[PDB]
Amino acid sequence: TRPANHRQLTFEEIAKSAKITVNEVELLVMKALSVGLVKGSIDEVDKRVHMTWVQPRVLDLQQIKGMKDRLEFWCTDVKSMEMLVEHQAHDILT
Amino acid sequence: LMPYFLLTQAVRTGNLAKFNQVLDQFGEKFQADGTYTLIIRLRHNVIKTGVRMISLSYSRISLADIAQKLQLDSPEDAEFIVAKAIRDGVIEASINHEKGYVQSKEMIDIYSTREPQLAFHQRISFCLDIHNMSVKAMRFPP
Amino acid sequence: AVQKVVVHPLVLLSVVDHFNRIGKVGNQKRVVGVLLGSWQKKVLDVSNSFAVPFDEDDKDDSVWFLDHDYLENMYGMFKKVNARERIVGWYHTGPKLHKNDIAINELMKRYCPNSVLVIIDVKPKDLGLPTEAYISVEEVHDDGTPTSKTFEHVTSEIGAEEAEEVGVEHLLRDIKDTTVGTLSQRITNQVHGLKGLNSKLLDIRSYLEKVATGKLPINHQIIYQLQDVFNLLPDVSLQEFVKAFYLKTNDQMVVVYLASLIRSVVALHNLINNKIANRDAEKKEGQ
Amino acid sequence: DKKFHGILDQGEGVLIIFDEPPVDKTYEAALETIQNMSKVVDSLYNKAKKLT
Amino acid sequence: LLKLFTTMELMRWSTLVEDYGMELRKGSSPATDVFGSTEEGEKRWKDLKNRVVEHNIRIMAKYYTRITMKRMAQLLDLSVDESEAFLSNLVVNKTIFAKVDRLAGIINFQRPKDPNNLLNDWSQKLNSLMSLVNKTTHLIAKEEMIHNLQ
Amino acid sequence: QAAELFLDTVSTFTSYELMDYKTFVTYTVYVSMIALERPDLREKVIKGAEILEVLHSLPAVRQYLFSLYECRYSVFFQSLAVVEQEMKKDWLFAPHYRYYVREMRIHAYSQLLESYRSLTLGYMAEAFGVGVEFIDQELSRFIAAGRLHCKIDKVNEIVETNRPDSKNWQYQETIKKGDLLLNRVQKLSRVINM
Amino acid sequence: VIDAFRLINANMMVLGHEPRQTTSNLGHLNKPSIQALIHGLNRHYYSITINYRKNELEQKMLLNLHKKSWMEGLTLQDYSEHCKHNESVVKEMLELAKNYNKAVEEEDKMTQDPKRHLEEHVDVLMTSNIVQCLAAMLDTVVFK
Repeated sequence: TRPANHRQLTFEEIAKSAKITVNEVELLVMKALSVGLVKGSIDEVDKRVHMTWVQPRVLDLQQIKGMKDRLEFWCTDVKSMEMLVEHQAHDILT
Repeated sequence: LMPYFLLTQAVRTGNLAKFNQVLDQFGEKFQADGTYTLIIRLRHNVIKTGVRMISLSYSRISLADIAQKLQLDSPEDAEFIVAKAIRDGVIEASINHEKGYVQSKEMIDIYSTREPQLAFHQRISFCLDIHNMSVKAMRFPP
Repeated sequence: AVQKVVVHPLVLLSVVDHFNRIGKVGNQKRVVGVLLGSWQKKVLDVSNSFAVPFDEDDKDDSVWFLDHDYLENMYGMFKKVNARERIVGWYHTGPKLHKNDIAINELMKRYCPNSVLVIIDVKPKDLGLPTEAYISVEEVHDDGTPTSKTFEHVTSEIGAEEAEEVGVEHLLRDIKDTTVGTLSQRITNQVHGLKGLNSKLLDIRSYLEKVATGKLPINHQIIYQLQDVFNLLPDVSLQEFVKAFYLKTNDQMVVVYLASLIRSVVALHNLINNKIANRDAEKKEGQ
Repeated sequence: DKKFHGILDQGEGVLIIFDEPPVDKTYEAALETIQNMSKVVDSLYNKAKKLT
Repeated sequence: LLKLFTTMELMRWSTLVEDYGMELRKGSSPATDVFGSTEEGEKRWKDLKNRVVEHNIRIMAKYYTRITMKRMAQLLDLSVDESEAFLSNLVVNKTIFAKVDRLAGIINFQRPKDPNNLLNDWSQKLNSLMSLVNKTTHLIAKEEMIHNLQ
Repeated sequence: QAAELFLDTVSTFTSYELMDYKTFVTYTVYVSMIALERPDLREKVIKGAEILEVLHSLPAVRQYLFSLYECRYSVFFQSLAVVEQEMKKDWLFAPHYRYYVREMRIHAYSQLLESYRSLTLGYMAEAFGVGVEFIDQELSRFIAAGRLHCKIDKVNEIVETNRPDSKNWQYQETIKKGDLLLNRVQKLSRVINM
Repeated sequence: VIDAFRLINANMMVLGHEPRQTTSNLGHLNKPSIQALIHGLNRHYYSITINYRKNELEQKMLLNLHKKSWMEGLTLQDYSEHCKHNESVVKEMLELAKNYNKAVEEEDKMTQDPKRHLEEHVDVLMTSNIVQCLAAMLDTVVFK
C-alpha cells in the first residue's frame, strides 16, 4: 500500500499493525526478508524499515482501480513533460 | 585618493574622532568630487562595518559581547543595530534574544545545490553569445 | 520453449510483397505463409519465408483451407536450394488474431514441434516492431482456472545477415540517418523516447480501465508485472539522491562551461584572422 | 602530517576518522586548460590589438 | 542444528543452548567427544559460541544498515565491550565491513555511497522499469487481442 | 624568493663581506619559516645538514624553528617574541618585523587548526600559553582579515573549522579564473567586433 | 556491385552501327568498370542501367531493422563511465590547448591540426554532457 515516496515503515507503525510490541518487529522483518516476502533493510537506530520491494500477489477490482488512478497521474505527467520538451526544442528536432 | 585612504583608515579603525578630523581636513576635495550625503551615510555604514566584521569573524557571539566589541552603549542598542543589519542583509544571519545571542546561518556545502548550476549557466550563455557574435561578425568583403 | 525470435529484413519484405500481390489480385484480410529458420539455443532465426495458398470463411470463423501439400512441396524445394533452413513456424499478415490461429498452429506443429506464429503487420507503425511472436502453450493453469489451448507472447527482434545489411543500407541510403549522435538527433531521440513511454502508459491505462469496468478478466501475470513496475518506481525527492544529482549536474555543467569557453576563444581567433585578412586584402587593393 | 584521513574534535572529545574523496581530476584539467586559454587570449591580444 | 546454521536468520545463542545443550554436550544416542567436558570440549564450546556470533554478525551485515551497540549486545549475547571487541577483530581481519560510531554506538554496515553508485542504481531502476513496462504492454496487447476476440 | 635563494646558497656561502655565516643562517631560517610549507620546511631546514650544524652553535634560532616544527606553541610564541625584538633591531629586516610576526602568528594558528574540526578556545589558549581574550582577539582579527579558515563561537567558547572541501575549493578557483579569463575575452571581443 | 547485361549481335557491331540506339540522355551517367572493359564490356554485350523500385511501406519496414527503441532513447549512460570519459577527453583537450597555444604563438611570431582537434573534442564533450544532463532531467520529471 505505501507508495515509493515514503516506503520508510516505522517500528511504531508495525506495532499499531499486527499486534506486537517494538522489541520483535526486528525479528519479524528479518523473517520476512529471509523468506523473500520483501526486500530492503532495517535502520533500527532511527527505528524504521526501508522496503524496496514486495512479492506481488493477486488483487481486487478496487486495488486495480487505484492502480488505474496512479497511472492516470503518471500519464498526465509524462504528457506534460513531452509537450514541454517538444515545444522548447521545436527548432532543432530532426 | 589619499583623502579617501585616510577616510578608509578611519572607518576601519572605527574611530569617530579620526573620521571627523579627516572629514574636516578634506572637506574641500569632497565639495569638488561630491560625496557629503554619501560621506554621512558613511558614518551609518561605519557602525554597519563594525557589525559586519563581527558577524564575519563569529558564529554565535552574544549581544553583550557585540555591544562591548562595537563600543555601543547597551546590549539593547546592539540588538537594534544587528537586527537592522539582518534586515538590510549586510551580515545575513539570524538572532535570538531568549539567551541574547546572534546566531549565524548554518553554512551549507555550496556545491550540492543549484548555485554552481546557475553560475555555470550564466557563464555558458555568455560564452555561447560571444561565439555567436564572433561568427556573425565574420565578414567576406567581395 | 523459445526465449527469443529474430526476424530478418528478407522475411519482412517477402511478407509485405506477398500481402501486396494477394490484395492486388483479390481482396483478403490476411495472407498466410511458412517461416523458415534455424535454432541457436532458444533463439529462433527466421531467415526466410514463403506464402501458401489459404482462404477461409470470415463468417464461420472455423473453416479454412491452408494447403499442406503446397507447404511440403515448397519446403522441399527450399531445402534443395538451402539446407540449413527447416520449417520453424508460420506467419499471417493480420493485425489481430482469429479463432483459426490455434487450429492452424496445431496444423503447423506437425511440421515443427515448437511452431511459432509471427504476425507481421504490413500496416507500418511508428513505435514498435512490425512483428509479434506467439507460441502455443497448453498447460494446467496453476491459477486453478479452466485451461484452454491459447497463445503466449514471445520476445521478438529484427536482425540481419551481413548480405542483407548491405541491401538494406543501399535501399535506405537516401533517407538514412547518421550513424552518430548529433546533438539535434539525440534530443529528437529523447523526445521519441518520451512519446513511446507515453503511448505504452496509455495502453496500460486503457487495459486497466477495461479490466476494472469488467469487459476483460483480471490477468494475473499482467497484474504481477504492473505491481513490480510500481514497486520499481524510484524516489527522486530523497535528500541523499538530490544531493548526488546536483553534484553530478554541476560536474557536467562545468565540463560544458569549459567546452563553451574554448569554443568561444577559438571563434574569436578565427575572427581575428578574418579581420587581419580583410585588412591585408583592402590595403593591397588600395595599393 | 597526513598519516591518516581523520580530524580531531575538541568539543565532544572525539576523533572523526573518515575517507577523503579523491581529488577530482576533471577540475584540475579544467583549471590548467583555463590558464592555457588565458595565455592564448593574451597571444590573441598581442596579435589583434597590435595589428589592427 | 544444521538447519539453523544454514538458515539466513538470527539464532539466539541463549535459546540454542537451552534447546541443544543436553543433546550435544551431556549426551542422551551418545554424546560425541567434540563438545565433551574437558579442555578440548569447553574450548570447542567457546568456538561454537564464536561461530554463532559470526553467523549473527553476518546476518546483521546482510539485513541492517545502522544497528545500535545497545541492541547488538543483547541480540548477540555479549556485553557491549565484548561485542565491540569481536566486531573490531572481524573488521581488522577484513571479514565484516562495519564502522562503529563509538561515541553514539551507531554501528553502521552501510558502505560509503559514491554519487556515481547512487545515480547508477537509479538508472538501473529506470532501465528495468522501462523494460518491464514494455513487457507488460506486450502481454496486455496479447490479452486484449485474445479475449476481445471471444 | 629570499628563501629560495638562501636555501640554494646555504651550503656554499662565500660572501663573508655582507655577514658572517651565522647571521646568514639565521636569515635563512627566518625566511624559510615564513615562506616554506611544513613538508618543504622539514625536508630543507629541519633535515638540513649545514643548517643543523650552525644551529648547534645558535641555540635560540634552533629553539624557534623546532618549536614551530614540533607543534610546541608556547615556546614558539616565546621564540617569536625574541625574534621580533632581534629583527626590529636588525637593519635589513627592520621594516618587516610587524608583518613577519603577524604572518608567523597566522602560520601557527593555521597549523594548530589544520588537525582539528572544533577547537575550544581554552585549549587553544593553554596550547599557545596565553589567555582566552588574547586568542579570541587574534582569531577574530585574522578571520576578519580572511587569513584563517575558522569561525569563533563565544557564547560557548569553541572555534569551529570551516575549511573548504577539495571540490568546493576547485569550484571557487574555477569561478575566479573563469571570471578573469571571461573579462579578458569580453574586452577583446568588444575591441575587435567594432 | 551489381550489373545487368545483354549481348550484342555479332552482325551489328561489324556493320559499324552502334550496339544500342541513343535517343535520350538517360542511360548514360554510368562509368563502365575497367574490369568489364578488359573483359569486353561493349564488344560482346552492354551494361543496362539498374534502377530500384522502392515503396514507402518497404522503406519503413527496412528502417525497422535498426530503428532504435524508446527505451534506448530515454536511457542514461553509465555514470561512472561518463565521468571517466569526460575526464579523459578533458585531459586530451588540455594537451591540445597547450599545443594550440604554442602553435598560435609561434605562427604569430614568425608572421590547423591543434585547432581542429580541439574543436572536435569540444564538440563531443558538449554533445555528450548536454545529452546526459537533459536525459537525467527528463527522467526525474517523467518517472515521478
